[PDB]
Amino acid sequence: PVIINPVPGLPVDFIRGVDASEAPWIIELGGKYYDENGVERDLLDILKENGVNWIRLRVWNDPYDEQGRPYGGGNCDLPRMTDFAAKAKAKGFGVLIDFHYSDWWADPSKQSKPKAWANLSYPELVEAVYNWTYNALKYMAEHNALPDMVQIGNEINNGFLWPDGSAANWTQFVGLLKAAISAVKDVNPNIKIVIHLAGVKADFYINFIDRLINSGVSFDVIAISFYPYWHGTMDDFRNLVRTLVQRYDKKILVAETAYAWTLDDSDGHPNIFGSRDLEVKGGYKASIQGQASFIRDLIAALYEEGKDKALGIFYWGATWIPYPGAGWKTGEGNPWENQALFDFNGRALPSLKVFRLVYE
Ligand SMILES: [Ca+2]
Ligand SMILES: [Cl-]
Repeated sequence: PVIINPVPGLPVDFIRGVDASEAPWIIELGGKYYDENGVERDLLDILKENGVNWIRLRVWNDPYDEQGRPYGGGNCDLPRMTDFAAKAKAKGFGVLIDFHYSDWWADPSKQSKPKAWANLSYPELVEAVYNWTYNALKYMAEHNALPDMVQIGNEINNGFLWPDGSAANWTQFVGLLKAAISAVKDVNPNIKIVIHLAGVKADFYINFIDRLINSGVSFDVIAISFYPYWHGTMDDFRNLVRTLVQRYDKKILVAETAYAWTLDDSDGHPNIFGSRDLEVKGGYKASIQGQASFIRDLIAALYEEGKDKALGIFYWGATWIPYPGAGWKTGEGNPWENQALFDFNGRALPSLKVFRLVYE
């Protein structure tokens, strides 16, 4: 029962993607996904028929401890992530791989160097990011899972691989950033490079990207993490986009975004989207309709301003349904299930058709 306006002039090759990084782990535990009718189907088939054409997957180097026990949060190591990307690309999907260059979660508040990279000197570290990235993408290419797009680090606002690439050390930061890129192009120079940033502070994007472009860092896409309840209003997003299309001749992408289809909880583990508090920040209400309205408007806002540089969006945590063992951390539960595009029973929400109903 979801009402939605079409987006006039929206290209058929527009990136209407989702981040399904947690899905592979969920399926291994016995988690099941159901289509609009509520019958059990292949997840990728459910996404495709709903209009999703791209898949985004994060990759951690070694999300396990010295005892072999997994960290959690999907346990997104290269072998498990590559197997899903292979099946997705086999089903026609486009693939964006997000190398966090960390053993676990990375964002502008934490950018841990992997356990084996921790005490490598800077020169040895440059040799590490290159050789790992090269072999990483060489691994995916052979399982027929070469990603169309690569994302050098996740939300690298304050840099990555701290402290050696802590943005403060801009010179070293650029060396490591370039080193990874050199690796990607050596595997295939038609793979597109994605620089991912969080927030919609336009004046920061200017300062950061200008210094990046001037440093010789070659990339194709400027990716954005936009969570309205954190980063600002729809208008704040509009101002960022138009500022990027005028100042830069590069593509504009939303690497991460999400909203709440409900406020309830399923597994007893409190969610990030918890109270009506975040609901007044987002400007949209926490219903299945409110979720869909936000997504359609984000696609519209991006294209109406992005013009021919508008690339598309990825809905983050789309497949993160509540399931025992598939929490955000080993031993803990799910804080995101009320922001997925599936309900607690694993059934596709009627707002999943937003990636298809934006057309006409
Ligand atoms: Ca929960
Ligand atoms: Cl430096």
